Amino acid sequence: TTLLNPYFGEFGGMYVPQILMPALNQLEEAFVRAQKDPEFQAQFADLLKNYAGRPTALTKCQNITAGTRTTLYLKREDLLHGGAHKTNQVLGQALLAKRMGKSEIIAETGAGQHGVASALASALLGLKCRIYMGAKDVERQSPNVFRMRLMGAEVIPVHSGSATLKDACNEALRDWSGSYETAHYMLGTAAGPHPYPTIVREFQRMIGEETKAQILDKEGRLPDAVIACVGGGSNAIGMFADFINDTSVGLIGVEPGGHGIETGEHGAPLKHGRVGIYFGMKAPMMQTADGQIEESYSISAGLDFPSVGPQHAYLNSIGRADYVSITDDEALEAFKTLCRHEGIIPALESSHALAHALKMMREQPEKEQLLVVNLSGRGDKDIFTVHDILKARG
Amino acid sequence: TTLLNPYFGEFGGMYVPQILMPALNQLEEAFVRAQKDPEFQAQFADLLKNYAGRPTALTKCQNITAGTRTTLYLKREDLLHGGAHKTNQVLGQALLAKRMGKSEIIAETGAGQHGVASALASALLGLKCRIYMGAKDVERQSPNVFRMRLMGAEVIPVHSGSATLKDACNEALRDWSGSYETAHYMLGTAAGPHPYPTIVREFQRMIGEETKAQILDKEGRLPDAVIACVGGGSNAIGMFADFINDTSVGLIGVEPGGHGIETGEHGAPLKHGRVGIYFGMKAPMMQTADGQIEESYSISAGLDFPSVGPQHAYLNSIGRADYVSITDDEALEAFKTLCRHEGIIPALESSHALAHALKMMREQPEKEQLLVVNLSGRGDKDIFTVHDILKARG
Amino acid sequence: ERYENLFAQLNDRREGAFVPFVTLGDPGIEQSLKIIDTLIDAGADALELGVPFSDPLADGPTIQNANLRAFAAGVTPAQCFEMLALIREKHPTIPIGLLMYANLVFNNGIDAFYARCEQVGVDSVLVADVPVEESAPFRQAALRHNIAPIFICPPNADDDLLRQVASYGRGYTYLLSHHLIEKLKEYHAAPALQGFGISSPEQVSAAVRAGAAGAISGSAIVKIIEKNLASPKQMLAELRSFVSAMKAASR
Amino acid sequence: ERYENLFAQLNDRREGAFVPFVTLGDPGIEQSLKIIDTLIDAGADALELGVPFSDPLADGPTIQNANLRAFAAGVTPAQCFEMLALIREKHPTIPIGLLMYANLVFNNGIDAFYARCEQVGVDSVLVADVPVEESAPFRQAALRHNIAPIFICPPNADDDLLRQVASYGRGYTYLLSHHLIEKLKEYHAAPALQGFGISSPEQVSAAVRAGAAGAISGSAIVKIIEKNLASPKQMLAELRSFVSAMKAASR
Ligand SMILES: O=C(NCCOP(=O)(O)O)c1ccc(OC(F)(F)F)cc1
Ligand SMILES: O=C(NCCOP(=O)(O)O)c1ccc(OC(F)(F)F)cc1
Ligand SMILES: *Cc1c(COP(=O)(O)O)cnc(C)c1O
Ligand SMILES: *Cc1c(COP(=O)(O)O)cnc(C)c1O
Ligand code: NA
Ligand code: NA
Repeated sequence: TTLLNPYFGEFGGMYVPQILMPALNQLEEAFVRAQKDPEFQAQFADLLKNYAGRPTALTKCQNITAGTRTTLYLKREDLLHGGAHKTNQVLGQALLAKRMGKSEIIAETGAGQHGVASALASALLGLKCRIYMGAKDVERQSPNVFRMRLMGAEVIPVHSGSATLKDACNEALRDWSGSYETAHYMLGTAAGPHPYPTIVREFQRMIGEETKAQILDKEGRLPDAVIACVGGGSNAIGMFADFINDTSVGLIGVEPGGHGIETGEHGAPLKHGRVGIYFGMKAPMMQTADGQIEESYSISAGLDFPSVGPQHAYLNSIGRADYVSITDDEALEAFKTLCRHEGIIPALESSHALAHALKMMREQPEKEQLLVVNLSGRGDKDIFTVHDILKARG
Repeated sequence: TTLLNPYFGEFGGMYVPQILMPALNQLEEAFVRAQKDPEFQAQFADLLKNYAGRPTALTKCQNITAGTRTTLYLKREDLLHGGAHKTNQVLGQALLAKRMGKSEIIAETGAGQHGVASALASALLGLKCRIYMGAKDVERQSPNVFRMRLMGAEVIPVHSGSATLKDACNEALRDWSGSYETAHYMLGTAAGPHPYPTIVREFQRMIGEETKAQILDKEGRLPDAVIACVGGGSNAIGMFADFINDTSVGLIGVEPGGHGIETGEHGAPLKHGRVGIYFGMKAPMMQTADGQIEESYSISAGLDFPSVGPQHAYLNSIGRADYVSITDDEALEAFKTLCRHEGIIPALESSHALAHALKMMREQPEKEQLLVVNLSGRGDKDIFTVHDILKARG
Repeated sequence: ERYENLFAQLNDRREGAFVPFVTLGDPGIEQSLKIIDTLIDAGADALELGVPFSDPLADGPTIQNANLRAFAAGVTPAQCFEMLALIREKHPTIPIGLLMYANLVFNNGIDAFYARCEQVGVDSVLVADVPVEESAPFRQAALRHNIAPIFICPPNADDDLLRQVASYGRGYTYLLSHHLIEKLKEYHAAPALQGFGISSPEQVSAAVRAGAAGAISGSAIVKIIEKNLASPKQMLAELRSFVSAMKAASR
Repeated sequence: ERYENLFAQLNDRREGAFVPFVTLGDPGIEQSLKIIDTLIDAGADALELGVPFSDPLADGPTIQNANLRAFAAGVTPAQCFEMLALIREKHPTIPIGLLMYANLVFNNGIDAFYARCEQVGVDSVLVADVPVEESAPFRQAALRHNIAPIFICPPNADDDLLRQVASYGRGYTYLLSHHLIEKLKEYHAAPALQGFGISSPEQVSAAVRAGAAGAISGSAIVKIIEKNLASPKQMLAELRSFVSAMKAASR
């Protein structure tokens, strides 16, 4: 049995080899304990405030909405230490690892952002961090790899298979199965086997909590909708969580549409995938007709996850949250628009969320609406990607 | 005459062609007016808080000081929107431009950070920004150049002379002399002709004000010393200002020592230069025996300014502030140390300040001291520079 | 059924079972079928066969390579089932067990998967990433189609897990490389087969002496395949010698 | 002194002064000396000479290039003063004015700079980046060494500035390209010379008609130097024709 429900409706679960169940059970118990421990909450709050920079600003973007009846605010996770929301939960998980008496952290990464976040948290808290990364990725993300090593993390290139992250996702789990007594597996999103979807949500919940307090202070009411991009689902569930019980507040998740849903080259498993069982959970995923896990695609490496957190699939199923998709071109236009009109360079991941908000505004300019977009990260890292594409188009 | 003293002892002044005096006088009057305007202060405070992310954290670094009696805090300007303290004052100057009824901004840049800061501020406040930059620089700072254009700024390459920033510093002034009625020259540091050294200090003063409030809250007393790197002098005077009257608080400015003072390849004019008159001010500068302005050098492009703000020269002269230098190698070691022990990647500029704090600690490990280092910026931009140097050394 | 008969027969002969594991379709459909017939002719008492999956978070390098080779040959689950039907048509009594990953079983419906297993003649299914805690739908569908659901019993398994494995499993209990063997018998669990790391004859004899009904060997088998890729004939020769040696140790 | 004599003489002849500007040492010490003698022989009434400086925030492209050429020739302030001594030894009455940047005057001491000017025979000094507000030390040192401190009077100059320029300046008032000319005379200011943009004979005549005592031309002169770099002789020929044409317009 478990202390908490591993499922969100039909989605979720703990689909891992038997050998890993003790690790998950230990983690769940430690988490439940931590959540009721005033001392743990205080330490976490202290790191978030004095090290990471919380609370993050809620910026009103007046230039972008000129001429319309849309009022747009951006929750500034791009101002968090590290440049992305990932920092919030890695700090929490690092504290959980220490609570369990562990001094080692195991992680894996694709775009490299989670690897960097894991490395910075481990350096701060004195944890020995080892990060598995696909050989192909280690080649395409040289900058992030150097950041990880600069911060003392051991970056382990794994050549097995199509050396994508799935080869390191497994490499990490294999390691963890035989070292979980002294090492904690720092999963990077609100997905995977229970208790991870729950832990990641709770350790990202402050995004929504702050947004609520800030919007009430600034507008005297809740948003008509909060919008967030969805790769694995952590920044979105972090923004959504505190608003779930506020039925008047729309929850909009934006999956990457890549070159277009009809092309098959996208990363929108929640709305265009098929429910399957992988990565320790039952959730919608990109898969072939006979069950092989398909490859996802997006201009933004950060949204290139082939599945999605179970709680999002559940919220969608009951109609509490709505999910849509935004193409590479729509994300790129949003990226350029925010740069020119607000002086903020958004992560291409976050640009997908902004792009949908821009669509909501532009499609119905006379519709009065108060919207909050979760600006999950900054886009300095995407400058070269955007540059190359623009030049290629003269 | 002027409304405020253009001098700090013998240093400062308004050494510009007669044609530019009306522009300086207009600016001084507008500034004095703004400083007494509650509405201006409120607007500036609002942008700093809700757009830039102030207040920035004051981070206690326990790992770095282990085994010593030094307590070290880092004022986190690296968490400010833009990644550096420059953002504070460009927002203030942009507001001053608007107060004067101007809709255009003129700026110049070398490392590109000030150009980027000027561009983001202009985009946010609806100002037409044009930035002069040396052809050679536009070549070595492709990333920053693209950021500037992404944010709508017009980047003008100037080939004249050794196309260094001095060719664009002048190009900007020539433009301003004939367009000051509609355009404001956004100087990038606490130097140049009055009223700039004063304006930049006042628009960076919140760094020290926050630090004082934060350190009192956390330690119940003032620091034994606040340490900041000195290129032009803005982040340092911003940190120093509110502590000037607190005589027990040491003020330590760190100039770049480059390859070593004795090599002549450095950027430490305050302690190793000679007083001269250039860039509209009387101040110490890198110059030949017969008065030609010498070239400065530092691993950090941001500290490559050949002179220094007049108020620093004054504070040094009376013994209120002490200035030292840190070499490329010392800065590099500090950079790597902060990454590995605190999970923070500091700007190479800021690394000079940290390096001196590390020296203060290491040289006298049993000396009880409470130190604050102004972490003027983040170092993601310096990853390649550090990488190349490390590899070159195997 | 086939497992019950096998173990009953082995017991009457006071010997343990030797069960090799290989990936269906590695390095090709044709060569894989030959490899399997060789394993059987060499002395294999039962077989554990894997179906190539794209994201198998449980197999090591040797096996990961096997899947890559199979996929390079264009092997699909449908072709694997065609192979299974053929294998059963050639060998009527040898127990055949599959090693699966949950998505391939869940894909077109759990019930349909086990129904397909029953029609081709498969005897058991071990779903690698389905712990006893999530096993209900799988073991129920398995039993409805006369398929034995196999469960892994870790070496650190607590009493509750031992009881669950003993109650839910059929065919044989997959014991990861003693007193547990005694406790499993106490709870009337399916005969235990020790697996993981078994690559030498002495390990097989040790497993039987410890009280296990036999031993499973995979990596050692697959390694022989990948080292003789350029020599199909020598590959079969090597496999025959290895299997015969391992089987001899069980007598 | 030389300016007073020149303007007195020009007045008696009812003509204006034509004053060319060139950078000392451009494109070389030798050619520069030849250029200057040609300017004088062609009709120059006075000279304005620049000393190459590394960071001159006041000169345009044409002049910026002149400094680069001079620096490429290794020209230094010391060599410029050697040139000035020679120029004065050859031409005893022509007024010679220097266009300087503050650091070169302040470098080894303001007093020492003006003392050096006096010993070589310089008549005036205009420090480009020293507004009247910061001029005290400079004009005082200038007067102590019988050097005329020159000040720029912008076209938008308010009454207070006009009065200051009239009181502080000597030799001539540098008027940037009328009623100001009348106001300057009202305040007993030094004779006005219009500068900036003067590149044609008609501009010289217009300046004199407006009431100015003459006109200064630089860029037009320097442009002739940079366009005939490969032909020293043609350079001097062109300069002679230009200066003679401009001087003729002042008569
Ligand atoms: O049966 C298989 N192995 C056979 C032999 O093991 P080896 O001889 O070491 O390859 C086998 C069974 C289960 C499995 O998944 C997990 F590890 F999670 F339990 C992986 C391989
Ligand atoms: O006398 C010089 N110019 C002579 C002719 O001007 P032009 O004919 O246009 O080159 C001259 C005088 C002052 C000066 O500095 C500043 F602009 F600031 F006042 C620059 C050039
Ligand atoms: C990692 C990342 C994401 C995608 O992950 P989620 O878990 O879906 O939030 C989105 N935005 C940024 C900036 C990221 O770094
Ligand atoms: C611009 C910059 C500096 C140097 O400028 P100062 O005016 O001397 O502060 C220092 N640190 C960072 C991060 C900078 O961007
Ligand atoms: Na996804
Ligand atoms: Na400097």
